[PDB]
Parts: sequence; structure tokens; C-alpha cells
Amino acid sequence: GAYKYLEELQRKKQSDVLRFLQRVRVWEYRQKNVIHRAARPTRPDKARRLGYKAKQGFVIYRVRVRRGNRKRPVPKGATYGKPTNQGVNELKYQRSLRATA
Amino acid sequence: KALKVRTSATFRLPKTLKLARAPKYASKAVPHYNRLDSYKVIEQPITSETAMKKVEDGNILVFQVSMKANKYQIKKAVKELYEVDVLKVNTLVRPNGTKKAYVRLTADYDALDIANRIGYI
Amino acid sequence: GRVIRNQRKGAGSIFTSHTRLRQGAAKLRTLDYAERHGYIRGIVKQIVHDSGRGAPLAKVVFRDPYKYRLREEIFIANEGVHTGQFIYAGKKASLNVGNVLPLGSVPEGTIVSNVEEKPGDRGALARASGNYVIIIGHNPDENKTRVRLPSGAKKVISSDARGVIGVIAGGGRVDKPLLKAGRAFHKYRLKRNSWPKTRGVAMNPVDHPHGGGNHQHIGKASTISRGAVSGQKAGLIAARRTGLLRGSQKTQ
Amino acid sequence: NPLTHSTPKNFGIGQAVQPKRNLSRYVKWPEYVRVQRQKKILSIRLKVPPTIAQFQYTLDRNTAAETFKLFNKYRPETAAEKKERLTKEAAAVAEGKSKQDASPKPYAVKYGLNHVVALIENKKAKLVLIANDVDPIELVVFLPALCKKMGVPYAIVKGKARLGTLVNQKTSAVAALTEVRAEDEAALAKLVSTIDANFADKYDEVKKHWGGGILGNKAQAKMDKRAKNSDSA
RNA sequence: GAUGGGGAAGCUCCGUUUCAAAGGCCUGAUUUUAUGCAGGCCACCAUCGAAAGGGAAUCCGGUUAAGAUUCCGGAACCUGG
RNA sequence: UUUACUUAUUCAAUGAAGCGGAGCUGGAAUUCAUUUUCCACGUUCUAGCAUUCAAGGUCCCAUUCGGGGCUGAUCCGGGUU
Repeated sequence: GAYKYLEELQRKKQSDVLRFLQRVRVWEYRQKNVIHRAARPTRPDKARRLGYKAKQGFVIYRVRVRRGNRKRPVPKGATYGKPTNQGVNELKYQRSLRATA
Repeated sequence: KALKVRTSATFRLPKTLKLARAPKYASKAVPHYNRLDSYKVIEQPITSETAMKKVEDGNILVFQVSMKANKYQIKKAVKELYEVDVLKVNTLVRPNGTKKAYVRLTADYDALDIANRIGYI
Repeated sequence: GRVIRNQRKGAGSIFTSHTRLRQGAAKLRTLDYAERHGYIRGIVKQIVHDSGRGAPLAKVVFRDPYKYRLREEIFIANEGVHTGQFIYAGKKASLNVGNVLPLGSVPEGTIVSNVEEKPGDRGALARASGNYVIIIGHNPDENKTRVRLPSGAKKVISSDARGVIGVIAGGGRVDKPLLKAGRAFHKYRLKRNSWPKTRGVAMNPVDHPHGGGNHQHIGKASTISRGAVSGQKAGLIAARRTGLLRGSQKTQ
Repeated sequence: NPLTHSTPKNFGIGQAVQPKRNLSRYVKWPEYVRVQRQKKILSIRLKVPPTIAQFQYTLDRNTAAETFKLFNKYRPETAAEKKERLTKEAAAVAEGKSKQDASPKPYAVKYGLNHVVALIENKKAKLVLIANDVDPIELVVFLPALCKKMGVPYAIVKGKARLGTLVNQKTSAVAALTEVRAEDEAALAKLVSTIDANFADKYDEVKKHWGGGILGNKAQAKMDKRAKNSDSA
């Protein structure tokens, strides 16, 4: 269980060690496909506690999702309902991004 | 300590080991017996007055035949069954969805002989 | 409140450009090694009427440096070129009408056309029938050059932006009256379907803002804002002034 | 000398086909290639911290070679040898009747990353080697800190694959010596002194050093022609 | 109008030559050689879309209760091999 | 309030061919101890023509049909720009 140390390191996110790696990895991921198979888990400690045991069977998929709010579709910003249901920009979508991904 | 020497300005996929099939089992039970054999090709002759008129002059057999058949199968089947030399074979699909074939034999053979030999007259 | 004519025009259903008879892209040759080091020649095979563009085209043919073949390009023909005149291109080309030099290499007072906005965009400015630019001085440090566009307004652009020497052909196209509706129709049916144009003041209030009334009149002010949205815009857009002018212009 | 005439080709921009050159410079490599090369380049360009860039400072091919001479003597077992030990113990459990004292004690390398940590925490580790790689650098980075803290020598060797090769897997990135046969014991001390001179005793200095901020060949040229030749020429 | 891709909770949307490692080609080896191998090559890049546009080649005479530039007689032509 | 670096971000190009640094070499050129620099560094009377790892020169196989290497086409960084 050297993983504990890793966990603590990850937990210090704003420190220059990690927000250095961040800036590399963020670039790296924004160059590949949106969904793609990761070869090996990036933060295996985290993976492990989510219930993953590195053997044949368990596959890791790196995926991105587009950020911020869900705009409602409704064409030329209309709605046709009573004033309460005229929201377009500010609505927010119940499930998290993690879910969509 | 050296590199490769690429002259064309682009990269391309390696024409790798195109490995052929070698499956641990057969796809189905056994090769399906001939779907369309000589008997399944030609079904029946045709006895209408027109047909007989053709037979007596033209040296022309007439047949109802299966739809999946074509002129090749027809010119095979006829030889295989009736021991003939066939010419030109001209087919239509009848109004009622049944393929009619007009099968002219070579001048060697007679139709009206092969007609009453097979049975119909 | 029906969606008005102008609003539909961007949707792109009927209004798209009619381009059966169009000859090809009126671009320059790709700015490569050869053209931006020394120079490179060609011959002009055809000069030809492109439909929906009063300026006649110029089909020129160079030898590709990097393979044995004849790759063809198609400039907008500059006035005074002839089939089988040579056309020299690039850095050390001569200042004769037809050639495509970088803007640093020309003097000032020089007339070019088809000039690129920036290096290697293959045609951009002065590409209309008759129009032309005038290079009116270098800015040799951070290699720009100051140029006179056919509107009147000025611009600062890279010296490495090529542009072809001379005016463009078909000048004084618009000098003739179009004369009868038919001719206008014929002109426009090879461009798109923005003709003829019904006046907004005629059509009913559902159709267009100006519309309706007992008399054919507007009623609200016609000059509308830059900040006004799609469908509000149906007048004189964000006009800094209006009505008939008086006096000499290019008002410096 | 014969009738074979000489005819040189003028490759003078305009006339003659400019023929095949080696354009290994220009060619359009696949996306993955681009990703890895620019990942490298980017890592070099950025201002990288103290705690990273303690890596890339590595053990050199001579002293390292001596290291691989030392360690490689202590490879652990394979299938043949494990089977041999199984046969031995099978023989000795019946007749000798010694409770787990048929074969000797093994003196081959102790390893495993977690294992290595667990050794370091009780000072049971006497020497520890570390590869520069491990793409999730999360794993290895904090070892230097344990080693310097727990009075253990740490050697940033090159190639996690090399470390693998001695320990008979594909990869490893960590191999440590606790026990050792009192025979090649002088060279051990010699290493300890050498290693500690290279990496260990400079750890505080490393704590102040900032690697990265290293411009490319053409950027460097631009810096030189422009920024240097203002006062000088 | 697919695939590459990129959107969208999604039904699906754009885009169709596009930030792709997108493919096949003729020749030699031969007498281990089946098609691999020592080579050269070439870059575009799916697919559907008009019984009025493009399109390889057929005409005469006769014949049936109803068929024919299609059957019988006679005379041709093109294509691939 | 300026203005600099560039690796993120952005826009553009194109079968991502000739980028930057450094040279031979020839001109301008001051030379002050032989440089300090700066320009060039293969084509403009003609609607032709330019391709077959290029001829040529050269070192090794073997010269028995020939074959490979260097250069011709200066180098280093391989940042496509």
C-alpha cells in the first residue's frame, strides 16, 4: 500500500507538482479522440478503491464531455408556454457530466 | 546510430501479414445439398394448343420452370435429363408469376419424338 | 409575424449560388518554395467567360517543380493579356502587366490587383471587373506595405502577400444601362435568386416590418441600429447619416 | 573515355524536375506520433518544478554498468529453478523432516513497488534503484522523499525496462537490495558512496533547482540573433 | 448520402474530402513458392442519383385468335475470351 | 499604460516539400591586424522541350546480362509552415 502516498499527493491538487502534470495531460487528452481506451489507469489508487483489480477483464476508457449548461433546444429561442417556461440559457440538466461520460 | 530515408512526403499503413482463416469449427452442419438440381429446375411441360403447334413445326420444347433458374441451368437440365443437344433458349415470366421457357433443340433431334417419349401429347 | 425575406436568405435553400456553368476557383497559384525564393514562369492557354462574374478568367499553365506534369491555375484576367503571353510569377519577376510579384518587390504608386489579404491566401482584394489596388508606400520594418483599396479605405498588409500586376478586365461594365428587365433577369439568373425584389412597404405587416397601412408608407424611422436583431434589420443599417450628399468626396 | 556524353541537370528553380530528396524532416506522421513528440517538446518547454527534474538527472553508463553487474548476479528464480526447489523440498519433507529448512535462504533481489515502500518505512532497505519513466509519474516521485528522509540511498537509473530485465518481467521501475552475500561487499560500499555523492547529498540543492523553460532550436536561434546582438554583435 | 471525425440527455445532427496511418495497381520470383519475397510504383479516396441527358452492337421478309427491331427464314454487327 | 517570451488557445495553408542556424563560393564593402559586416549564392527577345533510384566522376563486388556505395544535389537541428 504505497497507494496511500499517491492518494495524498493527488489530494494536494493546487500544488505545483500536480498542476504541472495537469497542464501536460490536459493537452495530451485534448489531442486524442473524445472517447478512447486508456492503456493504463492514470491514478491507479483511485481506480483501485472504485473496485478495479489490474488483470484480464477490466478495461479503462478515457472520455471527455462538453462542459457547462444544457441549453434547451426549442427553435429560434421560442417556447410557447406560460412565462415560467421560457428558460433557455440558465437550465442545467439533472444528471452530472460524469454520468453523460 | 541511424534513421530511415523517406522520399515521398507522406506516411502510409504497412502492408502487413494478411492472415487467412483457420477456424476451430465449421460454420454449419454439412454443405447444403444442391438447391437447384435438374428436377428442381424444370417443373413441367405445357400442353396448351399453342405449345403443341410450336412443337410440331418449330422443333421447340416448352417448359414451366422455377424462377431462380436461368438460361444456363435450363440448357444444363434439359441435356442432363433428356439426352439432347440444345440451341437458343428463350424465357419469359408469365402473367401469373410462372417462368415459361421456349427451348429449341438442334436440327439433329426431333421435338415430337422427345415429346411423346417424355409422356405429354 | 412571418419570417421575412432577408431572414430566409441565410437558411440556404433556393438562394444558394447557381454554379453549373462556373469555370472554377479564381485563385492564384500556391505560394511555395519556387515562387517565394526566385521566380517561375507560365503560359496562358485560355481566357474565358465565367458566368456570374463580369471579369473574364485567365487559364494559365505552369510546370510543377516536384513532378513531370502540367498543373493548371486560373487567375482573374488582367487587362492586356493574350493567349500565349508568358506570365512570370514570384519574387524576382518583372514589373510587366500580368506578373504576380510580392508587395515588397514593387515600388510605390504601383497598380496591382487580386492582392492577397495575408501571405498565401490565393486572391482576396480588388478581384472585381475593372477594380484595382494602388500600393502607396512601404513600411519596410515588420515588412508591411500600405495600400489603396477600391472603396477608398486604406490597409496595412504583409509584403509577402502576392498580387498580380495591372487592372482587371471588363472595366466600364456598369457604364451601359441594363435597359430592359429581361437583361437584368438574365444577369441575375446566373448569380442567384435575389431578383426581382418586392418592396417591403407593399407587402402585408406579417411579411415585413415596413408593411401595411392604408397608404404605402413606413411610419417608424427607417434607419435601424447595429445592435438591432435579425428581422428588425430591414432598412438602412446603422447609418451614420442619410439623404442626398453634396460636394466632392473621399472626404479627407 | 568512351562515346558516353556528359549531360548535367540544372536544378535551378524553374528548369528541370527537382528530384528525390530525403524529406524525413517534413513528412506527415500519424496523430499518435505527433502526440508523443509534442508531449516531449511541451514538457521541455514549460517551467518544470523542483520535485520533478530530480528525475532526468540520472546514473551514468559506467557506474550504472557496475550496478547492473552487481544486481544481475542476484536475479530471482524462473520456472525451471522454482520447479527445482519444489523437487528439493518434496524430497526433504519426508526423509530429512526439517520444517522449512531443506533449501537455503535466498539472497536474490527484493522488489515490488508497494513492497519496496514497506521495506523503506522500517529501514530494512539498504539500497534502492529507481527508473526515470513511469508515465503516471504519481507513483515513483515520492520515493526520493522517503529515501532522503529514511537514510537510504536512491539511484535514478535509466530504463524501467532494464530494471525489468534483471527481475524477469517486462517492466518494474524499482529494485532494492536489503540482504547481500558478504563477498561483493566492498563494491557495495563503493556504490553507496558514489550514489550518495551523485543524487542523495544534492537533494537540498535540487529542492531549489527549476528545470525546463528550454526553448527549441529555432526559438533559440531567434533569441540569439535578436536578443544577444543588441549590445553585442 | 455512409465511414473518419466533431455535436447532442438522446430520437439522432453536421459533414462528405474533411485536423485518417483511408488503398489497390502492372511487372519479376519460379521450378521448396501457395503467392510470399528483393523491388518500383501511383493518391485520388465510398455509395445512390436521369427506363427523355452520356451510352458498344440489328436490319429485312414472313408468322399469331392475341406476340415480335424479341419467334421462323435470310443477312449483319459488337463485346469478352 | 506600454512592450517582450511561447508550449496552451486561435486562424490559415498545403499530395504539411526546401524552415532556421551555419557555410563554401562571387559582388558591395569597411579592413588597422584580414576582419567588422551587408547583398547575391544556376532560368526573361520566341505558345516547342524538360519524367524512367539522372547523366558524369569515383571506391568496393566482380565485370559473364551487370550490381551496391559516395558525390553530382555542402552541412547540423529532424519545429511541415
